[PDB]
Amino acid sequence: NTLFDDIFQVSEVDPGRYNKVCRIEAASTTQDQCKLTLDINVELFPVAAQDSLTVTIASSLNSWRPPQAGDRSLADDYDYVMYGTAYKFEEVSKDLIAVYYSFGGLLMRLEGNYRNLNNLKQENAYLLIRR
Amino acid sequence: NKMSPYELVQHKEESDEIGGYFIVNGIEKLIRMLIVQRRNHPMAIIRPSFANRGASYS
Amino acid sequence: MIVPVRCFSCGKVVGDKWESYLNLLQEDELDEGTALSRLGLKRYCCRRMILTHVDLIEKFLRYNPLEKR
Amino acid sequence: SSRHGQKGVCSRKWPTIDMPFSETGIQPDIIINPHAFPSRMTIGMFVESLAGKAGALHGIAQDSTPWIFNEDDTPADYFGEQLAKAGYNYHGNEPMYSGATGEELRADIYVGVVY
Amino acid sequence: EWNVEKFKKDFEVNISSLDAREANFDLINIDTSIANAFRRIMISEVPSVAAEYVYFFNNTSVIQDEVLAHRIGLVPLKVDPDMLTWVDSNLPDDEKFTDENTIVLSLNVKCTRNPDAPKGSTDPKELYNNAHVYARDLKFEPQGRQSTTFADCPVVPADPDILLAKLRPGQEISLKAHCILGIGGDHAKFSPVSTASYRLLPQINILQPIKGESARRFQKCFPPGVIGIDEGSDEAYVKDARKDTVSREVLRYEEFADKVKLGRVRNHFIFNVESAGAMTPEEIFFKSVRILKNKAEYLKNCPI
Amino acid sequence: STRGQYPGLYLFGGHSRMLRPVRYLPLDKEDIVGPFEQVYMNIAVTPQEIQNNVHTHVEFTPTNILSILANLTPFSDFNQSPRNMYQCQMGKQTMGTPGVALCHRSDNKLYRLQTGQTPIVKANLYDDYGMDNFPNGFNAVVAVISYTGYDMDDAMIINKSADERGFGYGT
Amino acid sequence: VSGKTLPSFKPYETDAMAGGYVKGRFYSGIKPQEYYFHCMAGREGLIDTAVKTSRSGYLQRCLT
Amino acid sequence: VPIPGVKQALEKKEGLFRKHMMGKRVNYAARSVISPDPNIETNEIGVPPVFAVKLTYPEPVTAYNIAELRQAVINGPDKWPGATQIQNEDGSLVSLIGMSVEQRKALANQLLTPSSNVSTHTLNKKVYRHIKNRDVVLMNRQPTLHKASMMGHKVRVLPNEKTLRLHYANTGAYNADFDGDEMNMHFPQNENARAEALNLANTDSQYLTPTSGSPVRGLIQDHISAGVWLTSKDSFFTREQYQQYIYGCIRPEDGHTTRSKIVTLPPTIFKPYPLWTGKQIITTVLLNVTPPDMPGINLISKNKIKNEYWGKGSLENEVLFKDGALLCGILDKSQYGASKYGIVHSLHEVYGPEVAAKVLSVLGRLFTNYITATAFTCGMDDLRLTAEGNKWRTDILKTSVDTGREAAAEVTNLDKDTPADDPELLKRLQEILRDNNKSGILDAVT
Amino acid sequence: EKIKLLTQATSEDGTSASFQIVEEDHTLGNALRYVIMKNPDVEFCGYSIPHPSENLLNIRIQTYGETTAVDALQKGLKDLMDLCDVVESKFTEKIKSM
RNA sequence: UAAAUCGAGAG
Ligand SMILES: [Zn+2]
Repeated sequence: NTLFDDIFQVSEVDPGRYNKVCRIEAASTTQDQCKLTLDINVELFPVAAQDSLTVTIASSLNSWRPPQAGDRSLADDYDYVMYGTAYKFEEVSKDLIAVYYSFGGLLMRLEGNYRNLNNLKQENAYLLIRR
Repeated sequence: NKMSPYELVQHKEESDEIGGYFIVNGIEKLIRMLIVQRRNHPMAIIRPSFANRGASYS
Repeated sequence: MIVPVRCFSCGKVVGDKWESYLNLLQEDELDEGTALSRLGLKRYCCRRMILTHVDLIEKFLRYNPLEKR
Repeated sequence: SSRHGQKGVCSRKWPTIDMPFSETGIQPDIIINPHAFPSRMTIGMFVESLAGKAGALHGIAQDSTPWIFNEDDTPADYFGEQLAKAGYNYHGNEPMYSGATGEELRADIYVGVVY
Repeated sequence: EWNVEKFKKDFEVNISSLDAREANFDLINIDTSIANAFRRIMISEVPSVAAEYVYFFNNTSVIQDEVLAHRIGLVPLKVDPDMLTWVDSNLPDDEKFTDENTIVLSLNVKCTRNPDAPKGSTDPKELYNNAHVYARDLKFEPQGRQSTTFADCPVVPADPDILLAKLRPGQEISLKAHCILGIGGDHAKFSPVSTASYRLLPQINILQPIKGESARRFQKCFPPGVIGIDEGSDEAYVKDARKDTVSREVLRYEEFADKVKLGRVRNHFIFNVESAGAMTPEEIFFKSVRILKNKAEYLKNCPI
Repeated sequence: STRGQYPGLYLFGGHSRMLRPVRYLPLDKEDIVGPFEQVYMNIAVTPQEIQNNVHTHVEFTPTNILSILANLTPFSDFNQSPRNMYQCQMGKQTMGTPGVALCHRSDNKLYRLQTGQTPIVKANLYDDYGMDNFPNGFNAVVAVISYTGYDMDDAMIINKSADERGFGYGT
Repeated sequence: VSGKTLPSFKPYETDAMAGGYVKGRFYSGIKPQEYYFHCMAGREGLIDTAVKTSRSGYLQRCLT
Repeated sequence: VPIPGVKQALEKKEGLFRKHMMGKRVNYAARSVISPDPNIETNEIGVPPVFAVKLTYPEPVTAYNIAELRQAVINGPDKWPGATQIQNEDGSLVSLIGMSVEQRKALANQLLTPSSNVSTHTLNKKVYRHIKNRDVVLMNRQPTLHKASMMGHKVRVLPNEKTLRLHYANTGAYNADFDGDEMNMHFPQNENARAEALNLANTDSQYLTPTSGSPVRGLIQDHISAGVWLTSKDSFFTREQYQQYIYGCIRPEDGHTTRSKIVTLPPTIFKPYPLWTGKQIITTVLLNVTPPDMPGINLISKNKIKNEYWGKGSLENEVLFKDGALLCGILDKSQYGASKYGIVHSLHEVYGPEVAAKVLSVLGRLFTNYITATAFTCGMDDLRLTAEGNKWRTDILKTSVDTGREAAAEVTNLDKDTPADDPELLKRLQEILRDNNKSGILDAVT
Repeated sequence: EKIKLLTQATSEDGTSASFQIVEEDHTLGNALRYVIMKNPDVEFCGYSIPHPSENLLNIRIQTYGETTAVDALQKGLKDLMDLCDVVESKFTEKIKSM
């Protein structure tokens, strides 16, 4: 089931001496407190500055196995799906929680109000990107 | 000594055989050049071992 | 000593192209590159086979124990 | 050994099908690790590989007596222009493919002709 | 669902040239695993014929016997490998060689001075008789029934101008060479391919239009038949990507550093097979694919 | 000089002196100089570095300060000096060509390279000493690549097929 | 004795290059004077390497 | 010059105490030039067939042994594994060298025949069998400065060449290159010395040097750059590549893994198509080598490459293993290699020495197979500077045209800007040169 | 004894197995590995050379159930044979034209 | 079958 949903405006895309991955800084359009930095390989899911991305963190998609015909998942509604682990939590200040996810080495930092991010635990999670 | 390269080849030696070495018991030897003091020039020497040549020795 | 039968790197037979190479350099006033190209040696692995051969065997052959001089 | 003090013993006679092969079809007869140069600083071997490939391609011989080049006319520029006028790249690299997997290697491979 | 039918529908061969010593063809929509297997089997596994053993009776020349035998083993013989079987190592050296698996060559050349040599001559052809020994001097001696089955195509070196040795008067070479069936993975002399290799098809992607004089500069950075200026408008296009090596000279200029990408069509291989002489490259490739198929079949039919 | 070497004019013409040819800048001719004579005059290493009123000689080439072996290494001014010394050490230990009259020698031990080659990259002095009469090594296609895993510390890989074709064979 | 670091340098020349400062690099090569100074340094390094090994065995022997 | 006496035979080196008592020459020892060999278990030594034919061990024949010893006697002295001699109970030494196969079968069928003599009824025969793959060997390279320069390796016999093949990790302690370096293999001839070399002189026990507790084992040259490339963020591997890389080093038939089935990980990227990561390759390598019924490793460390070398906002300088999974950072020399508080050091401290050795072997094989498919090269392009870099270098070096003169003016106590040919400056420079102490400060200031 | 099953790796179920083949290299191994990785039932497939100097190859095959590893190996061998057969047929057809 | 001394090398 879903743990987090939002829409982010991408401000910058810095390649950082990588030919496939990029670091994306994005600010939420609904809550001013929600910001997100995320490493994504732009070889598969290319992005640009001033791009609106629908970002969803989920607990599952309802071991691993390559998909067969007629496989139902929550990944169908999104374009770019990564799988990762949360490893760090911090408090920027009162009423501000920053959670750190690692998707096989690709880092994501998600900062937002603790009530919006209360569904996030220290567990495996799927990050889904649309548009 | 003054054999041409053709004559050197005719006498089994080499096309461009060079000398400078003796043959002793079938083994080729040479006498290495040494470095020695320059001849006929008095050079000032400050050597501690001179003091070891005896007492009252600078 | 004598020209190799084959190029080391790839294995192309180049032992049949030494007298031809010398004749191409000798009669026709050619440079080494054009003469090698005319012989069909494209890759530099084959080109340095005939370009850099020294052909020392001739110098060996003048010392003949089996014939008087 | 080479003429730059890069001595070393043979480890395995690599079968030719397992050696990397270039876009021209050739495979090297010598593999020397790139991790021998950084601490030894034998750049003469790099420039000799460059000059050897250029000379073998053009069918000429290049003189390598010291102090004929300057800091203005670097030998890399000279032999790179010679290589570029023959088709090969300026820096002496060649696109090679691994003889085991068969896929192209990550980057171009530095290969030339050395004594 | 990958299937042999889908590959059969997508695979395609595009022959660019065909000769008696070289075949340059193309394989499209095939994985580099199978293409590399074909390349390796061509180089190392398709059998050929070369002089394996050498029996010397006299070598008074300036070349040692081991080097001479090595050279005689390194000369390709123009004999179709199908005409002889395989020898047995476990068989004794008496009966190991038969008329069905071994071809006998003989070399008996004795040098002698030419008395009629022109005065003041230095050429070793006017001076001596049989001064140079060539591969064409390797006489073939058919023994047994091979005197009949080889009558239509006698054994003769593929390159007869190979210079085996040079002689001087009094010096002579008399020897026999037994040539057997062998593969290139045992010794490099049995490899029938002078060189077998594929290359990925270069791919020049013009990201942004290079219209104008710069196109001439862009055309200059590739071999001539690769980049062409459009006839209608001054603009560059990829005329033929097979005619450029991946030299990346365009990458050395900041003018086009951001206006082009170089890649490969990583399922499109250009195979260039140059043969040694005993077989045609088309038959070499056919034998390679047949060898892979038979290897898989033998593995499949063996009890586990 | 103030507490320097003992002053005076000395003339030497005897045996066993060490002499080298420099270029006397006046008259643009050849002069012969010795170690004692050299430590007080200024010889420019190249005519482009001549200075007015302070240089009286130049060297015909800066490569005549080196020996034969030190002059036979290609692009010597690009390597590290220990590597040049190591090369001078190992140029005397190769399995090259000792001579062509080997049939009449009776030496205790001899190493011979069957097929040597002239270098593509060589100094001009290589031809002046007739080193082609005595080949030393072979031109080799060398890939500077970390691919095999069997050559990391100082080892190297040799093609098996090239070895079977006579690459580096010796007696 | 004359105050020259090399035959090609005037006596008591106030230059970094005269004293042994190599501005060249192994990529573009070094000048003959810089070559000579670098040879001095390399020879000193080899001499130290040879003399260091002989200078340490006796200490370990005595301790052991 | 005169004839040495009894005293002269004992006193100094080359005497009798230092040359024939404290140091002796030994039997059952070989010496050879080493060559590198991956695919060797980092605790093994690869021995040539010649050494495998000459070196032998006396195995007393027993009830559990006749299966192998009989075949060893049959194989003879020139077919590894084989036997070269038989020692009867009475001490007879029957040599198997000059014997035919039929005689060898007759002798082999009489190995475990009970003795007919009462005096030796407590004894059994011994077969001087060839060195095998289960034997241990003492490897030493001179000079033996420290004890780690003489270790014990498990023997693996190779079929091809006359060199002792050694893993790269052993080069740290032996200080050994492959520049024609040679070393000595010793074959202990009893079980007491077998257990010592397998437990006390064991090369697994020698991970940390006793000098300061720092490790002296790890991958050296190609594997470090291989892991820098493999653990980068750009490293994405398809399912076939990922699984082939995993099986290329954790073969579950040589005891390389624990679970009897190679367990993999879900891909980092699910859509558009499944991709794994190099850090995930490291993670699954550790997961397969680490024993089950035990938590994963947890390490927060650093590597040698600053975050500024990966672009803005990168955190790849800090290595983070969590629950046995690599989640950040690059594996480097400081992680695998003779370096403290790396991943290999932590695995040694937590899982024991054998696991650390196994991890070293697996990582060596993994990086070897990654370099054979993704090659590494250095060339002339790497040594160049840009036009602006050369301009900066020339501009800075042009400012050095007055450094020496200013240093001399400082030492000579002239004020400044004094021309290089100032007669007072020349006089004082000459005075400075003639002194070994003043010119010692001139050469230090400049 | 051309191809052998390693009992220290095979499972009693039969889904996981290791095969050792004599006289093979990264020529049959790579092609067979790719062709059997095409199988949707195969979970894990890999090939490994224990030592380069020994003519030994290992193939590890683990399935998802419903099919043994031996059956997967058989399917891979047959598919490799068919692949070689179709490339041979295409080459023969193209030879006739030009 | 041995021993010194000299010389040349390798790490
Ligand atoms: Zn070639």
